[PDB]
Amino acid sequence: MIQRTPKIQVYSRHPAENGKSNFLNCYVSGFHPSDIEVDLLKNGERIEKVEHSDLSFSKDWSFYLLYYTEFTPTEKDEYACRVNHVTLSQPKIVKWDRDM
Amino acid sequence: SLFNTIAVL
Amino acid sequence: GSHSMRYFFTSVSRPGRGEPRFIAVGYVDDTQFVRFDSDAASQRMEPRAPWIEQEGPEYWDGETRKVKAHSQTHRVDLGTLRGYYNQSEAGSHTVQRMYGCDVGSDWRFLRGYHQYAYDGKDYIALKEDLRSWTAADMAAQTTKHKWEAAHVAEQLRAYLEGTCVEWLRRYLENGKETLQRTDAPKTHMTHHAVSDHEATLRCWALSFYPAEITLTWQRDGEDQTQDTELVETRPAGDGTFQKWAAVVVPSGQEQRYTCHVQHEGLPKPLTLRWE
Repeated sequence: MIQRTPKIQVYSRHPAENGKSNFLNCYVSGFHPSDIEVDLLKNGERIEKVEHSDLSFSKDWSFYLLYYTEFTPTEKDEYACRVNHVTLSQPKIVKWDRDM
Repeated sequence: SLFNTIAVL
Repeated sequence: GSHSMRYFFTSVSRPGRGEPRFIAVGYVDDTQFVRFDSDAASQRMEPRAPWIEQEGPEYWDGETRKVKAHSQTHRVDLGTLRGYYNQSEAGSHTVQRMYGCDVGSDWRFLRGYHQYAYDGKDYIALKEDLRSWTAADMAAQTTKHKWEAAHVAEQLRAYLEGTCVEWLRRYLENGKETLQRTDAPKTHMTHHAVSDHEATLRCWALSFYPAEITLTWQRDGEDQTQDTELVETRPAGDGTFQKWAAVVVPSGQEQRYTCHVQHEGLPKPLTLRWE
């Protein structure tokens, strides 16, 4: 059957400002089937307090999810999204970039 | 508000 | 002014893992307001918008009852469909379901939808008249023969024309602050230097509702469609949406390019230039 590769975006809810609380988002979309493992990382380590939206889908039947967690950006703390899926030979890590 | 008596396939 | 209400159902079969998965979600425009998850401990239709919490015990008892009913139908379809394409009892499979209605600025009926898919490929859907069916392949010609006799369309039709629009109209006037809003995008533009000769210009649209938006770049007035990096519109997490578009430009030439922004909440579409 059909297998579609997730598109991944790592971003904050608000423009990032050091020392001010925010939400870190990772939005996965355009994937089929719906089995997916998405982690948010802080300095290469899995964050433990991560929520996601309820599974829904687009016009073309592909799935999308929002994964999210509360965070306070700093100058030196590195954040990323790690995604595994049947269309991926190894998990895909996407780095957080505040102008992106 | 959902639809009521839904038909089976 | 135009509005809409949609319901989405997903079922992934769990063979040798017990009961199939079942997620029910409900929407008005781009605001979700209800959900049902099978593996959640509640086993009840839950509120996901603060304007739906206003409903009484009879409404939640009503939506709970009907939702469990949708769930059990899907529990059956998975095997029926498994019994057509020659699928094993071994592998997992997905059934998807969308239905709902659309209205205008006057809030009067526009159109209705009922779609159905098996494993990401389209399967069977109500035609735009709500009186007939599109069968995607040979297998759903049997589903069509079957539903056509039992007047399934006529039931689906009366809901979609009447009960659907009336409930949508109560919701819009209960979430007047939320649903009957349009937030213009907060737009701005960044400049990053790739090299000493090339630079990136990213055009930003933040904090808008609802999700519909067009971003385009022009150079001297000629569209740059081929040369624009465009991202899928994305949820911010707070009810609003985000998007950007970027071009890679030579230094000094930054004044040749303009960003163009169209939204439901902008009275004049904006044209942005770099200083």
